[PDB]
Amino acid sequence: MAIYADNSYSIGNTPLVRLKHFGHNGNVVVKIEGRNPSYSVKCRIGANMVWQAEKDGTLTKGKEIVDATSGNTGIALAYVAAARGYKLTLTMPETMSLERKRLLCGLGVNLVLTEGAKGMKGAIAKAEEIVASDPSRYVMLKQFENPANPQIHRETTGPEIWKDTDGKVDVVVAGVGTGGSITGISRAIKLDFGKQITSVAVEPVESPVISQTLAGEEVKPGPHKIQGIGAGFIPKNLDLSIIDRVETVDSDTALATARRLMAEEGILAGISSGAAVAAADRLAKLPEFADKLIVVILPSASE
Amino acid sequence: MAIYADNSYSIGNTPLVRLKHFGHNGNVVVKIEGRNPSYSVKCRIGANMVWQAEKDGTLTKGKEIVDATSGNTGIALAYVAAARGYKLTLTMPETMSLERKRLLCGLGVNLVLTEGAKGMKGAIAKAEEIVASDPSRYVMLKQFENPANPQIHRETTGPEIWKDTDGKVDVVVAGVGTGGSITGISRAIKLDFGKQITSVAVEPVESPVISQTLAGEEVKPGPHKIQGIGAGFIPKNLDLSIIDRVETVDSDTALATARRLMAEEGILAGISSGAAVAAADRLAKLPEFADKLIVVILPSASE
Amino acid sequence: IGDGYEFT
Amino acid sequence: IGDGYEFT
Repeated sequence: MAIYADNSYSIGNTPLVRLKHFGHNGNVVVKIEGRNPSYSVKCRIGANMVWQAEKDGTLTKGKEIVDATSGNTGIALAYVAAARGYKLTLTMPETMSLERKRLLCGLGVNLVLTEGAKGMKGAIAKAEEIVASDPSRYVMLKQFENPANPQIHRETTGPEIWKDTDGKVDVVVAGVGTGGSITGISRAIKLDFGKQITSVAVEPVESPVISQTLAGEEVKPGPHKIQGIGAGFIPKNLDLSIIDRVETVDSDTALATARRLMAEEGILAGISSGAAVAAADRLAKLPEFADKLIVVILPSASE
Repeated sequence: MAIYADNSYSIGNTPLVRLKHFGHNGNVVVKIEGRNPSYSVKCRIGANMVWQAEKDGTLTKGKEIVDATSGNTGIALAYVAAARGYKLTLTMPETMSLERKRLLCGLGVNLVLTEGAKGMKGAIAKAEEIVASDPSRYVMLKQFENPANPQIHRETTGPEIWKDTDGKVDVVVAGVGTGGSITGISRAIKLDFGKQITSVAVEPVESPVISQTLAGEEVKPGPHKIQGIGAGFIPKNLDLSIIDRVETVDSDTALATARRLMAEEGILAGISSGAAVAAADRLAKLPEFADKLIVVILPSASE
Repeated sequence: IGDGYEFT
Repeated sequence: IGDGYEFT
């Protein structure tokens, strides 16, 4: 009998689709994470971060959740907070989308908006103040450094990919925001299954901090339009040691690639899915990768 | 090896989630059809209508698709047309959402907008004119009467429900737009599996045409806000003979129920999901249904 | 389905 | 993730 006790338990088992207008003779397959509650890959970590905090007893009846995300992690936490009966406060910099605002209010989130100018620094700041005022009350889950983020990917996303490809996956390409996706997936296939694949992280050309880091060059972040990736620093949840390769992609090409997936494949993907596919396309068209099954994470749906 | 050859093949296997704040001691379970490409139940019929038209040879390389939908069927056809390499024209009454407009253009749809005042009549009219001008060129799929609509539900949605409940489903509640969902599901469980369940159709109180029909009263359609249901006539794809019961629900209660699913269950459902749940709640709270496993279709995600 | 005949 | 530090 396959009935989930709440929405949180329904995460994952997302599908593999072969691309027709990218790669070479169907060597690029996409994993659609838009097929999830809250409609993004962050549904996995929203659930496991709450579940682990429960199991270890940092989260109980009585304790509220506070955190600073201005992206899909807010939505993910919102749905899980709702599904499991927790109050949630989210901080974010006021120059956020009414649509995002409205959706979060709908999900029953307490919204604390911070000055536009001051951005995520502002929102993070104000979140820590709020914890600081009542430590026994609020718990912060911290998506950038919480090992329950990559762990879920090791337990679900990675195995799904292995199972659905009958052990044939040769390459995995994934944009990096918190790094959790590529980390967990890589640990699972390399360490748990024992296959030496090529792990490919993707970042905006506008803010190529992983690339500059590994090349021992000056880290120089910048603004970009590829929502979901390009944090402008290395997160703790990115295990550099499992990253075989790093591909950079520009905003315009990531957007266009997105529009192409829509128009040509009938795949409703977000901008970072566009960035991930652009990178994968590039490797798929090198002779060294021609006979290699390449799996790309599509993190979200449109917008 | 589980890799779909295009997005169209990824339909279905949507999850069953138990509700916590509706029904009595978890007797109401929801099937989330928002977990699909194009993010609605119409993904099933968009795919099967194209697939059947291919198999019977009404649709070939060279032939274009035209149809009049102003709802999720447009989006469904758009993604499938894109996934399988068909041109698509959609007609609809100009007082449509830029958001819906934009999304459809994104998917590479030819949009022919009809006068606001003249509504669906206008759009249907103009669609038939367009077929009439080049019959060998355009094919209309006609969601209201095409038996490939209910058939897919008999082959997928119904079996999924049966499998995931280990044969324990006692009741199925479904809003009716084309009638395809309740029809196919009912035929599958009653005829294919042999279990006498209670099939419950749901319609707006504002436009209760199925109710008036079966009671042999004057059919009196009206405007409502429950997008997806309340066509204001009986579709051919609704098999009245398998409908055990009809529940009416008002716009305000359907909206509120939607907002409750969001806030209380962390389930991101559309207004018609709200209507479907309101009806199910009502039966689930009659002693005659107290010990009955009730399955409700949630057709779409938010909005 | 937006209108079959009438939705608002 | 909208900004880790900077998105537009």
